Formats: sequence, structure tokens, C-alpha cells
Amino acid sequence: ADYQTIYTQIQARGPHITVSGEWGDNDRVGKPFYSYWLGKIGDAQIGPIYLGASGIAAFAFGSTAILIILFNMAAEVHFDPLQFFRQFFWLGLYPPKAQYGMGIPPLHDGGWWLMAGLFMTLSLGSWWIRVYSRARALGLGTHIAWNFAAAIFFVLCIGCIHPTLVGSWSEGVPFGIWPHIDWLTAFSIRYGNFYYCPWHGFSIGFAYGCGLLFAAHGATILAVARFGGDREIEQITDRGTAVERAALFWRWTIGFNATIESVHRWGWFFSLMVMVSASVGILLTGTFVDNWYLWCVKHGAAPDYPAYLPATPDPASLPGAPK
Amino acid sequence: CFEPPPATTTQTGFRGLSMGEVLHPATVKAKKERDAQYPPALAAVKAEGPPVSQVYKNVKVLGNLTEAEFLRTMTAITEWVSPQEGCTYCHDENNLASEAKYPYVVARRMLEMTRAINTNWTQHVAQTGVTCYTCHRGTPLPPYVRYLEPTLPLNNRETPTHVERVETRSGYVVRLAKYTAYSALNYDPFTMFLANDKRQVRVVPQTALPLVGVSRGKERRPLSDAYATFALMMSISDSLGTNCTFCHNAQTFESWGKKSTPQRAIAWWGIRMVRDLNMNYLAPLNASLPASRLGRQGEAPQADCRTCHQGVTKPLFGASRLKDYPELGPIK
Amino acid sequence: MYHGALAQHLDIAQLVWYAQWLVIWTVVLLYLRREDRREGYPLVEELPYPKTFVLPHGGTVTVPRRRPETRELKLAQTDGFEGAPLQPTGNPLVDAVGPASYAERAEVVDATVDGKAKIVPLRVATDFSIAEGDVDPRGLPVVAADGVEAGTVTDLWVDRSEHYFRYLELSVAGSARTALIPLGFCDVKKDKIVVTSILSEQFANVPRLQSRDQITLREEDKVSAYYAGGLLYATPERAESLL
Amino acid sequence: ALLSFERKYRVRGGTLIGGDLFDFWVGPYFVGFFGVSAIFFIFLGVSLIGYAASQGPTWDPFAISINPPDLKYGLGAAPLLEGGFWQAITVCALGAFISWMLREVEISRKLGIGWHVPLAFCVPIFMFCVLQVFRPLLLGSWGHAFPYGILSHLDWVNNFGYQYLNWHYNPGHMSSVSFLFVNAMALGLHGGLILSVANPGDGDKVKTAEHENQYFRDVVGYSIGALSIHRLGLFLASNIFLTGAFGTIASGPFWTRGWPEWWGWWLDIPFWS
Ligand code: BCB
Ligand code: BCB
Ligand code: BCB
Ligand SMILES: C/C=C1\c2cc3[nH]c4c(c3C)C(=O)[C@H](C(=O)OC)c4c3nc(cc4[nH]c(cc(n2)[C@@H]1C)c(C(C)=O)c4C)[C@@H](C)[C@@H]3CCC(=O)OC/C=C(\C)CCC[C@H](C)CCC[C@H](C)CCCC(C)C
Ligand SMILES: CC(C)=CCC/C(C)=C/CC/C(C)=C/CC/C(C)=C/CC/C(C)=C/CC/C(C)=C/CC/C(C)=C/CC1=C(C)C(=O)c2ccccc2C1=O
Ligand code: HEC
Ligand code: HEC
Ligand code: HEC
Ligand code: HEC
Ligand SMILES: [Fe+2]
Repeated sequence: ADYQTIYTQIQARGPHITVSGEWGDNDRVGKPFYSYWLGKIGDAQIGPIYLGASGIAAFAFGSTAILIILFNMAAEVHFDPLQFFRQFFWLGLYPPKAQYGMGIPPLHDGGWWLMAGLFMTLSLGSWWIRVYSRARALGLGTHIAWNFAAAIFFVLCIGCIHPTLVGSWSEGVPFGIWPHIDWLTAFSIRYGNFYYCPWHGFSIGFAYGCGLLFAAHGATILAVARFGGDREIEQITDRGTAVERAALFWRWTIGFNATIESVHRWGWFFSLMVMVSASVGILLTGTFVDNWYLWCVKHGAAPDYPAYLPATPDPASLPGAPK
Repeated sequence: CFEPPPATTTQTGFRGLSMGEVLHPATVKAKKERDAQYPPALAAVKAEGPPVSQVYKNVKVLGNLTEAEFLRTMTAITEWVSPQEGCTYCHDENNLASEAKYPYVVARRMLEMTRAINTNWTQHVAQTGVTCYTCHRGTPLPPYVRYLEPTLPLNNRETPTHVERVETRSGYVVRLAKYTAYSALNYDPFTMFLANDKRQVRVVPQTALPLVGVSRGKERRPLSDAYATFALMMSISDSLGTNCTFCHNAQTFESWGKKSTPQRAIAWWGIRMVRDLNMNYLAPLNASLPASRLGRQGEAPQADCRTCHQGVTKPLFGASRLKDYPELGPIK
Repeated sequence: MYHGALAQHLDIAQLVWYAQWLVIWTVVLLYLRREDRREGYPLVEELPYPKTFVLPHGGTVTVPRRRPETRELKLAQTDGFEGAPLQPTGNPLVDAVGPASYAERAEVVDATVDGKAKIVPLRVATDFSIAEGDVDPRGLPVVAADGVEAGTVTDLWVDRSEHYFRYLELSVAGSARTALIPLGFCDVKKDKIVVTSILSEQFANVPRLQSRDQITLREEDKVSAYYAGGLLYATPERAESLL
Repeated sequence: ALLSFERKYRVRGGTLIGGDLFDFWVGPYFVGFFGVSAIFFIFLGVSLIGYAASQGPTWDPFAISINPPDLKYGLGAAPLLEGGFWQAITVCALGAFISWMLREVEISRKLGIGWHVPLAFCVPIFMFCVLQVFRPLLLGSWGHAFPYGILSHLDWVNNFGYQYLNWHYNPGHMSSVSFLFVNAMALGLHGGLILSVANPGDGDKVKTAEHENQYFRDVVGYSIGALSIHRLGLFLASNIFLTGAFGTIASGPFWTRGWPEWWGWWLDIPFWS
């Protein structure tokens, strides 16, 4: 039983390695350090981080958004610090409650929300430029940034795209712990049970698959760690017994297998698709589908159960019943 | 943090839909002993005699009752409303025909209200009906009432903290939260839905696709409406000490027929009946009540689902005094 | 009139549903599953145009590999069945078959980013050290499956690219040679090193390295495989069923 | 029938029980005893689903549902038609799952690799037992288990949830959901990094392990390392269920109220109340 896959027994300590980017080598900041405990279940080196214009930008607009959200939250408890620590999970900054169409809503009723949302978009837009540029600098592919952009796209979908397409800012997600969680039920109910939106189904099936694939993949690498399976880059360019035993494990189990390069394509795809499926489902909701349950009832998909308790007429249809 | 097993579960849906009540037996009991306190029906009396419209001086409601039946009604009323204070709470000790004290005039309107509930609302209250006790439980001010803003504690026989008090702005969110089963839902569902009939609870479309002319822009109902309806349901659920599957199949909250239960239709009359009591009987009592009973906006205390149900799907577990006290309803 | 309804009994959401299913199965069957066939294809006993990797330290490599020599495999047929297992002819550990098999990797040393040897001992790695608090194995005895002292640790071999220990070098007692072992096969203790994968006698037959202070990709496999082959081939009991 | 490098590994042994009698291949698949006990439990599992589906009103795969019994049946045998089938299917499913798990142990021994995948496959099996066996055992009836339908099982999850008003406030759920999100986030990163190092674009050279590290050091100021991420990914995936199971099994046997109210313990502490 390999104890190395549980934890690093003996730790190495060497001089710090610095891969030179095509620009911004001057923009690395900080003297690195080492945590003995972290180096037991990971790499011991902490730092240094890279600065850059796109990094600072994300920290500037991200802080501005956060400061706005926190200020309106503090406001909600009439600026009582003890009642801030206490009620924090329940506190939020809300989209307009009143309908103003697409017109810029009052600062008291969604203005600060829309402005906190703009700076979050600028922050998100900035960090992506950092995830992208840092890859080009080190001569790498932009695979990470395109997966990141898909996730940003989903945020923009539920944040500002859907409110725009249906024509009401009131539809967007509140800022807050419970509050943004409360939107999920508001949104589902309004559009007739998200369990009957096919793209939710796809999104879940990919998220569920992401659990499978990473559990499976991670366990596979750990299973072949004794042959240096963890050195994946050189296992792709020069097939080692590690990924042979790995490929054969699956080919004897499930009947088909991947290569060590392609399983990272299976996982990259399945991740991306979570967000793509999610994005499409939102885009279709409100614009083209109003009640996903009745949309399923139309195309004959929704299951039917008999009555346990007796069939109950809608009393608003009975003769002489109030409005 | 937690509650020890076993649990008490029922079934309200087709096997394997996970529909039904989840109850903690010890809590169900803690309620049962509290609802058992209900005073037993006073022994029936001599039917023969002259009506109290002739016998007495100032009887505007119970005039068709004989004196013997009339004083039995008064005693019963005294048990349910002010048993610590006795007859003197509404009455001038020297003059029982005088309207000096406000609980008198309020009680006559209460008498009219109680008779309305049993007569015009059997769609909800059925053959069980209500008495003065259903709400009051032995105190002039009923334990669970509602003002035009959320107040704490929900049981006004308990002392609130400074934070729980309505003057303290910093407890507003918590005041709001405890009325909606501890949610963060930023809506007062009482003043929105039960204080009057101005708003519509239903928010889900009954068509698969978006209907042209109400699906875009200012023609739309804001998403807030969905949040608020949800708020009401958390409140309704906590009020009766139950859950969603007691009245809905979550598959589709909007659909009736097999997807709803008979309890949902009964609940539907509940909303109509609560609205009727608030607008026509309870809110107009502000002019007859002293300010110490009124809210900050000059309103009188009004009722919700909790007022009668107090954590139980049937108020006092379906205990009735309908036959024993027929003068309180129904009225032919 | 509705938003999104089309001709007949068809709506937009219905169309995108199909387009979704097609997109997925397109990529699954025509892309992702073809990328799976870049190793071990074509089959023996729907192909992608070969992929060329431009290596970090000079040269290029096209997959899958075809070796100018096929290695003879000392395995005998058990049955005449198509998918019948194979029983070893000779000594399966030194022959290197089954769990003892090694891949035909390049006889080159794994390289660090700047061009130095990646897997080296601590006698060369003079700016590398064992972290304070951890057990320095150098000098502790190495005890095998039978409970017999097979050798003494002499050095550690560090991966300079990741700063991670990958091998233990031990002298095999009475056999005037050293052997490498993966740390995966080493239960590191304060007083000894426990190795259950192979018996005490088998250590002498661990694959030897061409050079003392460096190790090729193929060598790294030969060594690693050897011990894993032991997990099935140490005693005659380790092959049969457990119950 | 074989990969260009497969022949050498196709050796006898590694079996837990059976010896030579079950140790063989049928195509790419490995058999063994647990493959036999799998195909049996699968065959008996799928043959009964179809027999119950014929007696059902529909054959539309989205609408079909084989439901467990009513709550009155408790832990006893139900009428085959009125919940009995469901009980027979469960035994088959569990019989096939465990068989499938142990079969992977046989393949791991032969390949001389760790038993990590079959050990990681247990965690799903455990969550299946949580929903179908352990919770219905704690609540008194098999009627609390989810139905076997494509769309109907969603309807069970829906109702189950709303039985506690707002399941999002369930702290076991929050834990579970966060892992789902972070593990799908993690996978995209690990897949994206490896691909970026091997496929830099145009005529650019393949990069190294130092490049991997420098990227995550630059972007987030920390790098976990090549092996570590595969350990983290198993941990992050395994904790979708391992923590979730606690939020599932408390709902009912250990907690009856709404899940938001549970956060009263925090909100109702006297000195800030
Ligand atoms: C408490 C949590 C529950 C839940 C909540 C849930 C939700 C909210 C949603 C699903 C969805 C799905 N679930 Mg479900 N689920 C499923 C399977 C399914 C699929 C029908 C579907 C796709 C998920 C996916 O791709 O995963 C990842 C696995 C992958 C990608 C590998 C491929 C698996 C393959 C697609 C599964 C096909 C199963 C078939 C019915 C075949 C059954 C075998 C036959 C031959 C007898 C199984 C087999 C089980 C078991 C055995 O426990 C299960 C348990 C549960 N689900 C729990 C009860 N599930 C999604 C759906 O849209 O359903 C209609 C969905 O939105
Ligand atoms: C009543 C409640 C329902 C509901 C309501 C719901 C809604 C309204 C929506 C979903 C959606 C989804 N639901 Mg779902 N749901 C899901 C799972 C899912 C996801 C697969 C999917 C996408 C969510 C996501 O991944 O975002 C997580 C990832 C995000 C949010 C991206 C973050 C990345 C970002 C770029 C980084 C930003 C972070 C910054 C650092 C922060 C800085 C900001 C500062 C300024 C404050 C499961 C597994 C179940 C089960 C088991 O029942 C379920 C049931 C329900 N959902 C109930 C039916 N669900 C989404 C969907 O797919 O719709 C079609 C969706 O829109
Ligand atoms: C009203 C609905 C609510 C709800 C109700 C709910 C309930 C009741 C339960 C969950 C649970 C969970 N919810 Mg959910 N939920 C989730 C996500 C999740 C999961 C993280 C978590 C665990 C899922 C599970 O146990 O799978 C189970 C899947 C299993 C066990 C897979 C079976 C594997 C099997 C052995 C293999 C299958 C073999 C096939 C037959 C083979 C196929 C062969 C083919 C290929 C030929 C998200 C992300 C959201 C969002 C975004 O809103 C959400 C909202 C909601 N949940 C709503 C608020 N949720 C679970 C939880 O942990 O609660 C705390 C849970 O019990
Ligand atoms: C972190 C934990 C994650 C995780 C991890 C891992 N997952 C693994 C491994 C690891 C490590 C592998 O070793 C193994 C494998 O080899 O894969 C390549 C496996 C597997 N995971 C599968 C499905 C899967 N993983 C899910 C979830 C997670 N996995 C979570 C996220 C989900 C969800 C959530 O829906 C599904 C559907 C199968 C493909 C496979 C076994 C099938 C089987 O044993 O074959 C044999 C069985 C059959 C072929 C059919 C059986 C028929 C029965 C008798 C009758 C059917 C009744 C049934 C109950 C009907 C209900 C359906 C209804 C609800 C609609
Ligand atoms: C014909 C007959 C009856 C024969 C008898 C023999 C017998 C017992 C046969 C079994 C019969 C059965 C039940 C067969 C069905 C097999 C099953 C369960 C198939 C399900 C397959 C599915 C849908 C899996 C979903 C997971 C998924 C996304 C897989 C695609 C990606 C792949 C191939 C992942 C596997 C994989 C992973 C996870 C790696 O980490 C890895 C690392 C390095 C190299 C290769 C790999 C690799 O191939
Ligand atoms: C407030 C809740 C009351 C309590 C407690 C008691 N009484 Fe009462 N009294 C009340 C009302 C609303 C009325 C008029 C009813 C109507 O139909 O209009 C009365 C009237 C009487 C009378 C008749 C006096 C007269 O009009 O001449 C009597 C004799 C009387 N009440 C007796 C009585 C006794 C003995 C009580 C204590 C047990 C008692 N009442 C309680 C309001 C309330
Ligand atoms: C019975 C006592 C109920 C319980 C428990 C819950 N709800 Fe309900 N719901 C009930 C009624 C009588 C009505 C109709 C009100 C009217 O005046 O028309 C509703 C309505 C809803 C709706 C709106 C459906 C629509 O037609 O648009 C939703 C979305 C809803 N209810 C959800 C819901 C939830 C989430 C509950 C749990 C907290 C819940 N309801 C409890 C009766 C009852
Ligand atoms: C007091 C005047 C009441 C108020 C205010 C509300 N309800 Fe009620 N309800 C009342 C009685 C006396 C009964 C018993 C009738 C019976 O069937 O025995 C009920 C009953 C219900 C039920 C049905 C309970 C069951 O079938 O087990 C429901 C679902 C119900 N009530 C809901 C409900 C709601 C949602 C209310 C607020 C809008 C509400 N009730 C108010 C008396 C009173
Ligand atoms: C529930 C609804 C009921 C029922 C069935 C009865 N009453 Fe009342 N009552 C109710 C409310 C919401 C209020 C307003 C708050 C308040 O003023 O206490 C009242 C008030 C009274 C009072 C005045 C008490 C006081 O403030 O001094 C009296 C005297 C009274 N009610 C009497 C009464 C009688 C005699 C009833 C039966 C016929 C009766 N109530 C029924 C709510 C409800
Ligand atoms: Fe990997």
C-alpha cells in the first residue's frame, strides 16, 4: 500500500526555480516561503505572485464592487457592527423590486446593485486578461482562459444578459449569502420547475460527470504513481508503463479507453459543457420558454402519477367563489 | 442543533414521490397538551323563557336567546377571553347595560365576527368552526397577532429584547426572517397578501410559452412577485407546522387536480377568509381601541394563519364547540 | 400568439434540444474518441493523422511510436481460446512480464527546464536537502517481506524539476552493488525501511543502471516495474486466489 | 482485439476468488468471478425492470417509473406490482455495483497497481445505500426511497427538498454543493493546464513541469504540483457525497423542521438577540 499517494513522507528542499516569461519578469513580487505541513500533501513553496496591469485592475474594480455591497449590507442593519456579524448571511444587495423595464433603476431600488455588478464585470474581465496573457507569456496554450471565459459567460447570462432579453433588471441575482440562494427558488418557480428544463439536466449530467471523471482520473494517477504516472507531460510524448497499465485498467473494465493526453480533453470538455449547457438554458428561459414543466407536458415528456388523495379542482373556478 | 429519532411521517402523494408531513413526536405532544387546555362545554340549559331583547336593556346581537342561555354564553365568553379579569373586564360592575369600557363594544363586533366565520366560511372552517378561544386562548389580547410591520416575539406573552423591539431598526431583517421560517426573503407576506385583497398570489404562467404582450418590458410582473409568494408559503407552512407536500406536488406548484391536495383548496379559502376578517372586522377596530393596542401607523392588530392554527394544521386538533354553543354559528 | 413558437407544432426550444444532442455526439464520437486512438493503435492479433510533438530540448517525436525492434516476450499460451491468459515461461521478474513489464521508453535522461538531469542523487544535488522534521533514511537498514535485512540506504534521488523525492538508493548486502527503489514501495520508518513488494533474495536481480549518477526513462521503468512485478511474483502464493 | 502494447500484461492471476476457472478475457473486457456475478445481477436487474414497465401505462422512457411501496408497508415485503418490483431491482443494483467494484480490484492486482479506483468507486456506492437503505431504515419504511424513473426521480428529489422548505439552507448540502462546484472548477484547470503545456500552438515547443508550476505561481501565487492535484481531485470529488450524506441522513431521523430554522442556533444566541 503506497503511502506516497496518501502523503509525502520525506520532503526535498532546493533553491527556487524561476521560468522566464516573454515579458513581466520584473513584475513578480515577494520572497517565497515554505510550509512544512502544506508540503506534506502538496508543494511546500508558497509564492511569489505576479502583479501586472490586468492583475491590479481586477483587484481595483473587485474591491470597489465589494465595498458597495458591504456598505448596503451595513446599511440594512442600521450600521450596527454586532448586528452585522450576526445577520450577515441574511444580508444582501438587491435588484429592483419595482418594474422599471430596462431603464436604469433608482439607487435605493437596484441602482447600487447595477453599479456593483458593473465593477464585478470589469473585475472578471480583467482577471481573464491575466489568465490569458500569463499563458502566452510562458509559451503555453490558452486552454485555461477559454474554459474561464465560458464560466464568465454564464455569470453574464444570469447577471445582465437575461434581464436584458426579457426586459427587466428585477430578474438578476442579488448579492448576498442566503439572498443569492433565495433567487434560485424564485427563478425556478417563476419558470415552472428547473427540473424540467433539459439544459439544467445536461448541466447536471456534466457536473455529475466532472465528479466521476476527476474521482476516476485522480485515483488512476495515484494507482500508477509508483511508475511515475504523475509526470503526465512526458508520458504523452513518451508512453510509459504507467499510462499503459492505466489505459488497460479501463479497457478491461469498461471496454474502451483514453490516452493520457485525451482524458484531460474529456475533463476539459465536461467542465466547459457544465457552463455551456447552463448558459443555453438561461438564454432560452423567459425569451422562448415560460414554463418548463408545461413545455415538457406539451412535448409529452413529463411523467404522470395517479392520485393518492382525491383530485382537487381549482376553487377559483367553482361558481360564486371570490377572486 | 438536532432532534432525536424516531420521526412521525405520513403520506399525501403517490408512493415514492416523497410527499408528506415530517413530525417530531415530542413537539406534536408539546402542542397537544397546550391545545387540550380548551375549557369543556358548559352543560346545556333550560330552553324555555322570554328572549333577552325583552328581558334586558342593551342586547343588539344575542336577543333571540333566553336569559338562561344568554348568561351561559357570557360565562363561556368569560372563560375564553378574560377569565383572570372576570365579567368586569368588559362590564361596568354596577351597570351591565352600559358601554363605558371598550372591550364591550369590541366584543359585540367580535360576536358578529365569530358568527360570520361559522356561517359564511364553512368552506374553510367546516363543521369544526371557531370560538372566541381559537384565537384568544384565555387572554384579551390573543397570543399571535399582526401589525403592518413584522414584530417579535411571535407570541406576545413573551418579553422582546431591545433588538426584537420595533423601534430598533437593526433587528428588522431578523423580525422579517422569523415570520418566513428563518429565510432571507426580503418581503412581508402578511401586509402584501393577507392585510387586503389588492395582490395576486399566483405568479407562474399556465402556458408553456411566453404570451405576447405580457412577456417583455414594463408589461411584465417583476421577479419580486415570485420571491414574495414564496415568502407567504414559508409563513403558511410554519404557521400550520407542516411542509409544501401537504398541499402541493412540487413537480408543479401551479397545477391543481392530482397535483394538489384537498388541503390546498381549504387553504385557498383560508386566504379569502383571513382577508375578509382583516378588512371588514379587525382593521376598522382601530377607532375603538386605545393607542396602547395600536401599531405605529395607527392600525389595529390583525390576524394571520398562526392566530388560529398556532403551529397545527387543525386549530386545537379539530376540537369543536359548534353544537354546544349554537348561538355563535351557523346562523340561518 | 407566443414568443418562440414556429410552424406546425414546433418551437425554438425544441430545435435547440436536437442541435445540443448532435453537437455533443459529434465531439464525443468524431473528436474525443479519435483522440483516444493515438496510443496502441492499430490493434493486433477511423485513425487520426499522426501527431508530432516538438520536444523542449531539441528533436521531435511522432505518436504512436514504432520501435525498430520488437522485444521478445517470454510468455506461453494457457489455452487455445482467443482471450486466454498467458503463463510465464521463465523467471517473470528478470524477463519483465505482466506487472513486471516495462515500456520501450527512450534511453535518454529526463531533463530539467534549463537542461540539467532531472532525476539525480543527493551527492550530485548539493543545493538539495531533506526538510527539517523529516526522516533522513541514509544509513537505515532496508527490511524486506520475509523480515530479512536486504541492505542499507546509501543515498536519495531527488526530482529537481518539482523538488520531490522519487528514489531510494540502497546497497544490496553481500552483492557489492547498489539498487534503486521507488518511494512508493518504501514504508519509511524512523529506524528502518519496510519493503513488502519483494523478498530479500530478489534485490540482487533489480535492474542495473548504465551510469551511477543518472537514470534514463527506460531505466526508470525497468526499476519501477520490477518491484510491482513482485506484488504478484514474490512467493508462489501471491498469484493464486485469496479465498 | 489487442492494443499494440497489451499482450505482455495479459497474464494469469490477481483474482480474489475463482482461480483459473474465471480468469480470462471476452474481447477487451475482463471477466473473473465478479464479472460473472455482475452480468448475472445486471441481467436479472434489467429483465425485471422491463417486466414492470410492460405492466405500466407507458413505454416512453422519459415517463416510465418503477416506484417503491406506500409508507404502510414499512420494512416488509410489498406486493410485486405495488412496490415489490422496486425492492427486487434494488437488490440487483447493489449486487451489480459491489460486483463491479470488486471486479476492478482483480484488474488492479493483475496490473500490479493500487486499488485506488475501486476504493474511489465505493463512495458513490455508499451514497446509493444512504438514499435507498440507511435512510429508509431510519424512517421506518422503504417508501422513502427514490423511484427508478428518468424524470420521476427528479420529482422525488424536488418533493424531498421542499419537505424541509428550503433545502439550500441545509448545511450538509452547502458543503456538498461547494465541492461539486470546486471539483468541476478544478478539473477544468487541470485539464486546461496539461493541454496548454503539450499543445502551445503554432510551431512552439512543448513545455515542462516548471512551466506548469510557474503558471499557477504567477496567476494565484501558489502551485500544488503534479501528483498533489490528482490527490486533491479525488478528495474534492469524494467530498460531494461524503459530506452530502450527512445532510441527507439528518433530514428526517435527526431533524424534522425546515432547514433555514436550523441556523437559529447562530441567530438566537442570547447576547446578540
Ligand atoms: C439526490 C440525488 C439524486 C439524483 C438527482 C438528479 C438531478 C437533479 C438530475 C439527475 C439527472 C440524471 N440522473 Mg440522477 N441518477 C442516475 C442517473 C441519472 C441520469 C438519468 C441523469 C444524468 C446524470 C449524469 O449524466 O451523471 C453523470 C454520469 C455520466 C455522464 C455517465 C453516463 C451515465 C448515463 C447517462 C446514465 C444512464 C442511466 C439510464 C437510466 C440507464 C439505466 C440502466 C438500465 C440499462 C437498467 C442514476 C443511475 C442514479 C442512481 C443509481 O442512484 C441517480 C440518482 C440520483 N439522481 C439521486 C437519487 N439526477 C439529470 C437529468 O437530466 O435526468 C433526467 C439531472 O438533471
Ligand atoms: C429550486 C432550485 C432548483 C435549481 C435552480 C437553478 C437555477 C436558477 C440555475 C440552476 C443551474 C444549475 N443547477 Mg440547479 N441544480 C443542480 C445543479 C445545477 C448546475 C449544474 C447548474 C449550473 C450552476 C452552476 O454550475 O454555477 C456555478 C458556477 C458559477 C456561478 C460560475 C462562477 C465563475 C465566475 C466567473 C467566477 C466569479 C467569482 C469571483 C471570484 C467573485 C468576485 C465577485 C465579487 C465582486 C463579489 C443539481 C446538481 C440539482 C439537484 C441535485 O437537484 C439542482 C436543482 C435545482 N436547481 C432546483 C430545481 N439551478 C444554472 C443552470 O444550469 O440553468 C440552466 C442556473 O442558472
Ligand atoms: C427542491 C430541490 C433541492 C435539492 C434537493 C436535494 C436532496 C433531497 C438531496 C440533494 C443532494 C445534492 N444536491 Mg440538491 N442541489 C445541488 C447539488 C446536489 C448534490 C451536490 C448533492 C448530492 C447529489 C447526490 O447525492 O447524488 C446521488 C447519486 C448517486 C449516489 C449516483 C449513483 C451511482 C451508481 C452506483 C452508478 C450508476 C450505475 C448505472 C446504472 C450505470 C449506467 C450504465 C450505462 C452507462 C449503460 C446543486 C448544485 C443545487 C443548486 C445549484 O441549486 C441543488 C439544489 C436542490 N437540491 C434544490 C434546493 N439535493 C443530496 C445530498 O447530498 O443532500 C445534502 C441529497 O440527498
Ligand atoms: C465522487 C463520486 C463520483 C463517481 C465516481 C466513480 N464512478 C465510477 C468509478 C468512479 C471512481 C468507476 O470505477 C466506475 C466506472 O467504471 O466508470 C467509468 C464508475 C461508474 N459510475 C457510473 C455511473 C454514475 N456515476 C455517478 C456519480 C459519481 N461517480 C460521483 C459524482 C452517477 C450519477 C451521480 O448520476 C452515475 C449515473 C457507471 C458508468 C460506473 C459503474 C456502473 C456499473 O456498476 O456497471 C454495472 C451496471 C450496469 C451496466 C447497469 C445496472 C443495472 C441495474 C441492475 C438496474 C438499474 C437500476 C438503477 C438503480 C436505475 C436508476 C436510474 C434512475 C435514477 C434514472
Ligand atoms: C460482451 C460481454 C457480456 C462480455 C463479458 C465480460 C464483461 C463482464 C463485460 C462487462 C459488461 C458491461 C456491463 C459493460 C458496460 C461497461 C460500462 C460500465 C460502460 C460505461 C462507460 C461510461 C459511460 C463511462 C463514463 C465515464 C467517461 C466520461 C468515460 C470517457 C473517458 C474515459 C475513457 C475514461 C477512462 C480513463 C480515465 C478515467 C483515466 O484517468 C485514464 C488515465 C490514463 C489513461 C487512460 C485513462 C482512461 O481511459
Ligand atoms: C367581554 C368580552 C364580555 C365579557 C367578559 C362578559 N360580557 Fe356580558 N356583555 C358583553 C356584550 C358584547 C353584551 C351585549 C351582547 C349583545 O348581543 O349585544 C353584554 C351584555 C350582558 C348582559 C345584558 C345587559 C343589558 O344589556 O341589560 C348581561 C346581563 C351580561 N352581559 C352578563 C355578563 C356576565 C354575568 C358576565 C361574566 C360571567 C359577562 N357578561 C361577561 C360583553 C362581555
Ligand atoms: C397548503 C396549506 C399549502 C402549503 C403547505 C403551501 N402552499 Fe403553496 N399554495 C397554496 C394555495 C392555497 C395557493 C394558491 C393561492 C391563491 O390565492 O391562488 C398556493 C400557491 C403557490 C404557488 C403559486 C402557484 C401559481 O398558481 O402560480 C407556489 C409557487 C407555491 N404555492 C409554492 C409553495 C411552496 C414553495 C411551499 C413551501 C414552503 C408551499 N407552497 C406551501 C397552499 C399551500
Ligand atoms: C381561524 C379563524 C382560522 C384562520 C385564521 C385560518 N384557518 Fe385554517 N382552519 C380553521 C379551522 C377551524 C380548521 C378545521 C376544519 C377541519 O377541516 O377540521 C381549519 C383547517 C385548515 C386546513 C385543513 C387541515 C386538514 O385537512 O388537516 C388547512 C390546510 C388550513 N386550515 C389552512 C389555512 C391557511 C393557509 C390559512 C391562512 C391563509 C388559514 N388556514 C387560516 C380555522 C382557521
Ligand atoms: C380570531 C380571529 C378571533 C376570534 C375568533 C375572536 N377574536 Fe377577539 N380579538 C381578535 C383580534 C385580532 C383582536 C384585536 C387585538 C386586541 O384588541 O386584543 C381581538 C380583540 C378582542 C377584545 C379586546 C381586547 C383588548 O385589547 O382589550 C375583546 C374583548 C375580544 N376580542 C373578545 C372576543 C370575543 C367575545 C370573541 C367571541 C365571540 C372573540 N373575541 C373572538 C381575534 C379574535
Ligand atoms: Fe492528470
